[PDB]
Amino acid sequence: AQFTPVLLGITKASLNTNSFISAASFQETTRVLTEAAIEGKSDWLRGLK
DNA sequence: GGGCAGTCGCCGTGTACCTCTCCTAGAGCAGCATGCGCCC
Repeated sequence: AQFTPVLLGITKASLNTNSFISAASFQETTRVLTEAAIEGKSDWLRGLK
C-alpha cells in the first residue's frame, strides 16, 4: 500500500482513539455514539478514564 | 462539464463553596354556603 504522513492537532488526534467510551466522554457524544453503533465497535478497557 | 468561491449551520467557551425567593397547569363543571324574595 501507499501512504502520506500527516500532522493532526491536539483535538483531532484525541477523537481518533481506539475506545469509544473515552471519546464519548470528551466531546460530541451523539455523533461518536452513532458512528460506534453503526460500526459495531467494542471497547477492551485499556488506560485510565 | 468543472468547477472556485461564497454561504449556512453546528460545535465549543476553568474549579470549589455560601444565602435568599418562587414554581410544580389551567380551564370547565358541579357542589355549596350565602343573599334575597315569597306566603302565611
